[PDB]
Amino acid sequence: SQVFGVARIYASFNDTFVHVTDLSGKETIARVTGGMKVKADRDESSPYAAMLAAQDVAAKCKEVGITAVHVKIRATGGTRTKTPGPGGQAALRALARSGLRIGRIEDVTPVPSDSTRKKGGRRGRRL
Amino acid sequence: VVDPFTRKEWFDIKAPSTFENRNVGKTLVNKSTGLKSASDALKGRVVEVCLADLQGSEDHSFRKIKLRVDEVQGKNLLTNFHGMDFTTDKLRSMVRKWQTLIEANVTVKTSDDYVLRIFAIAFTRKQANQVKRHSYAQSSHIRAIRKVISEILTKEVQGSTLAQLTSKLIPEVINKEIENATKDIFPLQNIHVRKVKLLKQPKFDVGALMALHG
Amino acid sequence: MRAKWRKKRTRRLKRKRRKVRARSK
Amino acid sequence: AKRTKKVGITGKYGVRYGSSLRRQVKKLEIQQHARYDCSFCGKKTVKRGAAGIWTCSCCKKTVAGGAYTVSTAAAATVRSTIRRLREMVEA
Amino acid sequence: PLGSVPEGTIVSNVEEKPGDRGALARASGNYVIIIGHNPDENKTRVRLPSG
Amino acid sequence: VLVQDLLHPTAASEARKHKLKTLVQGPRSYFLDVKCPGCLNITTVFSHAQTAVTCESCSTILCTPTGGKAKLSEGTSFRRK
Amino acid sequence: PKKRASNGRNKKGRGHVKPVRCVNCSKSIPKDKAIKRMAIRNIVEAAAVRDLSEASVYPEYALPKTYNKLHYCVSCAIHARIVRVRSREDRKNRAPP
Amino acid sequence: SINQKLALVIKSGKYTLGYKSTVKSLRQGKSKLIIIAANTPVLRKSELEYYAMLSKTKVYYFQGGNNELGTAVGKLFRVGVVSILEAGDSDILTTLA
RNA sequence: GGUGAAAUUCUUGGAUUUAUUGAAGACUAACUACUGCGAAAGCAUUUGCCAAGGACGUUUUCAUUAAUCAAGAACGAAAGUUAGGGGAUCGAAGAUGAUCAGAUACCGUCGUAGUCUUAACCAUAAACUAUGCCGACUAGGGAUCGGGUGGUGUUUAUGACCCACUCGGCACCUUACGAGAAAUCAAAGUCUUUGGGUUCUGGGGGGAGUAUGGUCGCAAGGCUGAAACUUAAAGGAAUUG
Ligand SMILES: [Zn+2]
Ligand SMILES: [Zn+2]
Repeated sequence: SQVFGVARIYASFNDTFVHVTDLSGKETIARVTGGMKVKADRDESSPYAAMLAAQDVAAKCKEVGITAVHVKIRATGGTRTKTPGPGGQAALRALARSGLRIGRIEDVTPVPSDSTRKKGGRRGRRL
Repeated sequence: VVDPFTRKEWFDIKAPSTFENRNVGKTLVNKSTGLKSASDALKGRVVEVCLADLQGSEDHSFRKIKLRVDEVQGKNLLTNFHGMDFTTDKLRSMVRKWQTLIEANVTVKTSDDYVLRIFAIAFTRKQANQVKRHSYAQSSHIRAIRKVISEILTKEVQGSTLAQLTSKLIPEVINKEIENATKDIFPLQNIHVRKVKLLKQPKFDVGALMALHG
Repeated sequence: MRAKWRKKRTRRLKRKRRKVRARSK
Repeated sequence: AKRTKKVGITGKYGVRYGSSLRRQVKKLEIQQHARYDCSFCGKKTVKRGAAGIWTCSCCKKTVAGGAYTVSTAAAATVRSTIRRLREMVEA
Repeated sequence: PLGSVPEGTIVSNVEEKPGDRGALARASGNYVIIIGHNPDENKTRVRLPSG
Repeated sequence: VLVQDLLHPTAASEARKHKLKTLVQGPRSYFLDVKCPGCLNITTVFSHAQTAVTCESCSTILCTPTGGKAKLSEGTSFRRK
Repeated sequence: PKKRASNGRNKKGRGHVKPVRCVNCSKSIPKDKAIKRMAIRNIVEAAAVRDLSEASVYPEYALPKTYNKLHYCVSCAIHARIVRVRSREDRKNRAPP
Repeated sequence: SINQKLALVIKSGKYTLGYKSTVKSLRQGKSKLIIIAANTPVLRKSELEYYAMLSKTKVYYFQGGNNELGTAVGKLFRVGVVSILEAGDSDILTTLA
């Protein structure tokens, strides 16, 4: 009935972007980003930019003929900050607002059995 | 400037008949053309789905299953088992402090000529009329229950060929087998498998595969 | 009455000042 | 008695060829002249004939190990990973 | 035949064309590593002692 | 409290404590009567047992050792000796 | 001189256990030094669960959550976490409220 | 286990050492419970187990090699085989398979 | 890409992202605590082998076999040295673009030794059980680890938990009658109402842990270790601006 896709929303610091693709994962559909909107290099992860990218991505999905999505939220992971970026909530909210069915939400931020020590040295980023 | 939305073609995956309702989505793959088109060359696209809406259930966001496409026919391509897993919601909901954590892992050779790895996760709890805060174990009971769990989880396999092993797994019979197998230590406890994965699929097995068609 | 917490860090952690006519000019 | 203090086997070369060189040569010459043991002899009997060619004089055969040692770390690692991959292919 | 071996295998005296009877990695202590396979148009990717 | 009859302190106070800390240290072990279920012999045995005790003739089993007290495991005979 | 009874951290006959890194600055520290704070709230903004329910089926199906524990350092802990009162006598507090 | 087991054997019962004596005992039929090493040659191994089949005895493949077999028997030399020709005070030859 | 702001850098030769498959070496998250073990340094994946060890139970055994130590030896984080192997990430040097004017600051990127291991070497070092070692005593309360004892015990007639006692241990709260300069301490107490036994350290600060000698190390330095001359104070706890 309702044809699925996967959103693959990846949010971090100084960027966030959506990568809609098929259920298999090897045939993308309209990878778009919030960094394409405003060329400031300081608000690349903003809610307004993420919402603009969300409108563009939902437009591509509706024009292609997709109706349902599974959202997957990603951060830098591994050793990095591990937190979801700020724009992901605005992105998925615009996706819901765009009249697209959404189901089976989960987080896929990678997590190790720890290794590969973080940068910054022992003392860290001494700002 | 190709505009490949018009170029690509729609296919419907089809889960095997060792399952409930098996129509489980559609894919936009590529153009079915001449000069070595890829529609009859993909043969390996893997899809991640939920057992719950696979069966029509409505209250299990966990125990997701993945399936690989094996062959294509009639623009309607049949899949086969590739592995299973849990969602990080339930696992990290179950995990908390002031309790312990048991893990076991077997790498078993089944009846048909497959080998696959299987996991087994468990925790602990507190009996009634309790006063204690934490309820940790003795670190020898842990080895004992790990031993009996690995024994049971290699006993079910090597015997219970993969096709029916999935059908015995999806009702979660093995968990409630362990719960009343080691009832002497704990009448009820929260056990799960949490992971299965194949390594060495030897041969396509078109015969049995088309026997389990849907 | 232990006093081992004053026994790891803050006197020598490179013993080339103890082997000082080796590498440092 | 204990004749030499530091040079050991390399006293034949004498006072010459440096010292950092004729300690490396010592390191390798103890190895190439030492005896080792084959499990299929059971005993410490193997000895070098030439570079890469060692001989178990019990069990009466030859093996093609390293130049100054009967086996190398690289050889052992490849033996282990082949034991791994053969077991993986057959299972 | 180095198409019928797994990845990461370690070999020597490998042929560069099938029939040359041994070209590469036949010096003392030298080998050659299997990086990847390519069953279609059959080939294999391989790493030599010079990197 | 802190002043009592140290000539003979109370029973509940002298029983609950460890054996060495008593005014006069004494044992908490004993012997007992035990009957082989197979044979007839009602022999004696230590309470805090050790390596496997069995009957003299119909040697099958009497009591299995543990960290503290042993266990006859079926209700045969355990009173005194 | 004498600031704290448990001077650095919770080390009673252990010598040396293991280090970890700070999340903010990634300073290598011991494990139980400053604070290891929990993070379980949700994956949910200003709620919008009405939006999710109308844009879902079997509405929202999970109430899914994030789960982590994060090890701060005092160079970053008091700077980010603000508790607003560190007296002498209230150095022995244990209840967050 | 096997080591204290055949230690009890050399204490109480009767054994014999080496390929020649073992073969003589197997031929006489006064033998049972042949233990062989691991590093023994395959030819000797094969003919030994063939004679063992002909005589209806029990073969045990010592997971260790030669020196450790000698030490387990208690002797200060390499020994490839043993034949337990009597275990009058033992539970070895019946319990081991 | 990365930041508070940047650039240095990569990329339509298809970067970034996405799905499968593989290799490398490294590490063992969450569980992880007022938890445990070890003489210390220190020790968290599974199983197996090798030996080891504390506590508990004991109506087993030996009968002073013991406590502490010069000297002489064992072990001894990390960083370093020798030769090899390996070298995924981080990264002392070093190159790079930018900010408080510049950065040889901080910062972003890259990156050599190193970070892993094999056989040796170095062995003093901000390594407090918040306090050398062994023995008796002196307040209360609770939690908890390993045993040991019993129960109307509770739970499918010990199976799994609770209650009470007890030995040993890591810790916590109160109060100190005692002590202390105070912080504070159940030991830092049982000390001028001064003595249970044993080992090592210091007599103002600097000069000085430097000279000189010995000895050790792969190394005009480890370990041991002065003086000339000096100022009148340095130093510890606690109060107040
Ligand atoms: Zn041999
Ligand atoms: Zn940090």
